[PDB]
Amino acid sequence: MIAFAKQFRVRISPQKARLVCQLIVGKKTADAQNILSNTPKKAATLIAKLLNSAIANATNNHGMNGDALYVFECVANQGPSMKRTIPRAKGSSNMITKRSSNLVVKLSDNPNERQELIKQQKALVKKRVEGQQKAKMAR
Amino acid sequence: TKGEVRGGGKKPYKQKHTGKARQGSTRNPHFVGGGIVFGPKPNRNYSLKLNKKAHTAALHTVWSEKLASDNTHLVDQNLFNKTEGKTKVMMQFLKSAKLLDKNVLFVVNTLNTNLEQSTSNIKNVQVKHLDKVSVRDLMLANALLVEKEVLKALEGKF
Amino acid sequence: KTSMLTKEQANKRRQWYIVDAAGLVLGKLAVKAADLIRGKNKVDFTPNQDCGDYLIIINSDQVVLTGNKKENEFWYHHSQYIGGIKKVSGRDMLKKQSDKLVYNAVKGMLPDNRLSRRWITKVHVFKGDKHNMEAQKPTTLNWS
Amino acid sequence: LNQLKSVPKARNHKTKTLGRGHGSGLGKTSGRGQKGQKARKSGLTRPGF
Amino acid sequence: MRIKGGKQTRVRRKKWLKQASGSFGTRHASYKVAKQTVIQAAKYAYRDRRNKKRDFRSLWILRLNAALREQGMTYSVFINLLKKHNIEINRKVLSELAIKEPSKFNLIVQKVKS
Amino acid sequence: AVQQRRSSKHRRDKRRSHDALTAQALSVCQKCGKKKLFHRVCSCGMYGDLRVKKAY
Amino acid sequence: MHAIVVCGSKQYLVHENDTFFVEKLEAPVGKEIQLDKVLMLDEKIGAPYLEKARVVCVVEKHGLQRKVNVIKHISQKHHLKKYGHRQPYTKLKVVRFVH
RNA sequence: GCGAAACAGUACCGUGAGGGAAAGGUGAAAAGAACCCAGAGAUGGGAGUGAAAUAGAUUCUGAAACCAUAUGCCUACAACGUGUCAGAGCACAUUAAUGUGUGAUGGCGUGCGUUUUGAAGUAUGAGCCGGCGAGUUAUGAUAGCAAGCGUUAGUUAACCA
RNA sequence: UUCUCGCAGUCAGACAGUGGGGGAUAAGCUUCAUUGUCAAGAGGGGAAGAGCCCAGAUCAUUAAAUAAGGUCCCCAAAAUA
RNA sequence: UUGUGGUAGACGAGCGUUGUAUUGGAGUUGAAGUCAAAGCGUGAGCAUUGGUGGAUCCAAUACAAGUGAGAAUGCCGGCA
Repeated sequence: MIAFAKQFRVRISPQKARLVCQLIVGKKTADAQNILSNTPKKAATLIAKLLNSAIANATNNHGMNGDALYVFECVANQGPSMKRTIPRAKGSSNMITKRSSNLVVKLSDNPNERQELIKQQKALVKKRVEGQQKAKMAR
Repeated sequence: TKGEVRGGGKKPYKQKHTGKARQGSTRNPHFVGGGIVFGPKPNRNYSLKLNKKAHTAALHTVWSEKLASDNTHLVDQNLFNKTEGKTKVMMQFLKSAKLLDKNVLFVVNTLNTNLEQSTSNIKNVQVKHLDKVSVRDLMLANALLVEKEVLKALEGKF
Repeated sequence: KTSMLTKEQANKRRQWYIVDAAGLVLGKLAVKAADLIRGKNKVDFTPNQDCGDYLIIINSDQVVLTGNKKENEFWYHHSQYIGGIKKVSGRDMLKKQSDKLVYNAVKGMLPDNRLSRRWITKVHVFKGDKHNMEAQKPTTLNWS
Repeated sequence: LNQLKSVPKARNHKTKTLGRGHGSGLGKTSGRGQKGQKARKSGLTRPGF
Repeated sequence: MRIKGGKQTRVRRKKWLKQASGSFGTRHASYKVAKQTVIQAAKYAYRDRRNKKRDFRSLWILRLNAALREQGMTYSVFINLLKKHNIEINRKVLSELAIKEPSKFNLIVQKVKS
Repeated sequence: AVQQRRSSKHRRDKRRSHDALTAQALSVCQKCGKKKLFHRVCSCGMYGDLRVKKAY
Repeated sequence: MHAIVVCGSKQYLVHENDTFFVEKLEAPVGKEIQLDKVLMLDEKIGAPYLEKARVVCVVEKHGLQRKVNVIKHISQKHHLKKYGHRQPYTKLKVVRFVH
């Protein structure tokens, strides 16, 4: 159950995006769409459109319930920001940065879909332990 | 080196009122701009003195090893003929003479064209003349087919 | 190679005791309270397994001090402000708080350790013998 | 003694590189004390001095 | 003859990083500071291999002396009693473990009677 | 003023922790199909049921 | 019931059905060794050293102590001498008794 | 490595002499993600392509430091370069290994160079990571080791093949 | 510790005692001769530590007997008169 | 038997890296480089396993080293 929706480089600081989206992580979309359409934040429309596209993809492209989906995790990645020079007093200058962001949010259907990650990590370390065991099995 | 790179000698920084290192040059060997004084030097001799007496003693020892190696069976001038450049029959000969893997060296003093047109397609076989054979080349083969005229000349040379 | 020492873990027990202060003098009662709480009297002492028990001290006010000491050595407490030193004598503390005085003495007598603050509050000190702390069925362990 | 096996007889004696290494000397002092004139580049004044 | 030579240094730094782990945040990811903390921990280890060996003796002596004074006789007089008659060599830790196995320290305390 | 040393990330995150944002107050808007934030107007332009102002 | 043995310079109070590590005493794996420098087995003690008292033990493996990294250094004076330490030992257990 | 693997002495700097950078990599063949969904679109998601889409044109690769979130644990009366050894408690089960992961608490613990009489220092240096970064060679000499020759030896320099 | 050969560093030291020079027979003062220490070497006692006292370390060991010093409690060891 | 502190400083004995000479091996059944793991090491270092990865590398001996990185208020790139 991935239901992700990547964004790839809208110009906004992810520092504020994380801060605004703790309030929606782990909760459904019906109670979140109204509040995001009403919250006074710049990234509100962005995240609302992203989650709408994610829901549309989940229902159409894959096909799931919808009544039990909720935000699995926040992440607002730090891609290449852009550097510009600004002049100041006494013929001095500073070299300021303008931030961009990658936005991708997964949607989960059950109270689960976390533990199997640990299960498969344990599996890939097990296949290592049998691999190591077979090393000494040479005769 | 320092003066071998292009660049005007001058301080980009003022010697005072700067918190960075001294940096009294635009280019400095600890930059990537160059100035390296430790690199490839094209002035070595690439030669070491070796006396002819010790070299001749080494030749005597290596030919003694060759005669004692026993894998130096004799060949004749007439056998170097009978082919133009046909290595395939020569290859069948050499595999019938149990040499395929180890290098094979030919000694000669007459410069037969039949052998030189052959044995010049494979790295495992090569001919060389007594005046030009070196100790490394002798021990590069471990498998030599010796001609009959080098014997008396080598004995008299000592 | 292994002679590993054995100490109990997660095992604890604290009892109620009764001790007098009529003939006692501050130093000896203080050392006995300190090594009682501090575990210096248990065959199975463990530095981090509740070495302390519960103590009740009764009638501290009639403690005897060697004369002029009561007005010779002065007990000072500094506040956060300048001139914050409030200075008291033995006769003053004997009528206001000597239980706090022996409290201070045993706390300065005990190691300054993270557990010693929990050790130091294990003792209930009163100038009388009619209070609630006597309803826990204590034991008459005096001169201990 | 072949190209597959070549060992000399007691050669390659003790070498000294003063630019690298710090666990066996030859570091910054490089076995010649400290604050000497010879520490500066092109030391070793004229033997007649 | 130019050689980049980057793998050996990064392998050595990986080894230095792996020397210690679980440190206080930035320490377990700061190469030079991690090396210095590893050196300080080695100093701790040596100094402790001294101190703990010298302090086990004190701990055993105290834990015996507590019971012994609860039996009525001091530790030093006990050592003298051993010395003057029936010199029994024993570890102070083993006299501790004799208490942990009860009903047996009684044999010692009856044997100490000369 | 300037500190002699760089600030640890732990005070960065711990001090920023107070910047946690409260949630919005909502209501129930019945005639207009909206879950309107409390004591404001809805997307239909109806505040407490009145078409005071045109939708568009 | 129990015994006290002296291995190296250390005493060991060992009861029955107990396994333990001691110093390497040149014992092959799986062999039986009678230990004699013992004291206080069970109402049995000798004044200087206990006499006519032994204890059976069976070795099960040889091991090396945990590799400690002793890096002894003098700071600001360039001393950095490093060494790694593993100490041999033997893991063994008693069997029934012997006296 | 020529400054310059590219439209390089280019951009750019000064008004001018002069100064003066950086950046390459698709797949096998683009067949370069056709068709559908959402959105204004970029784009994303399906689907398809293709051996592979951790091959998607963001393209040979993708460590560190940098920024996040979560498995299991601890932590909101506490004087600490935050670690060692002991140590429960908890959660587990490996390069079967005197098991691992965190560590309530006890015992103790004033950085690394630098130069220095002597620095834990309020002397200096370091924000971090990565890369780079400073005893070579020529002609000789000195001494040692090793080898060769050998008491009218030995060596050839330059030079020729 | 004498001889030869090679490689050096070392001439900005400090502390204390013993006796001195100056000074105020003043200074953790300077300069000295001897003695030891630190530099160049840590530990235990002095609460703290380069020079003081006992000291002169391959490493490890859940061992014992001692030196200076210490044994009402912090903090480990005793009492008797 | 003597030891086995140790600055500067002297000695001895070593490890690792690049490539040339050769033997030898391995290699889409997956080289290098990579991260991850709960090894071996007296130390310079040497493994093993599993996934990324997509095509050379290593074992042994010599030779020549743009041959050994934590500091230079070092230089660059990115990041605070």
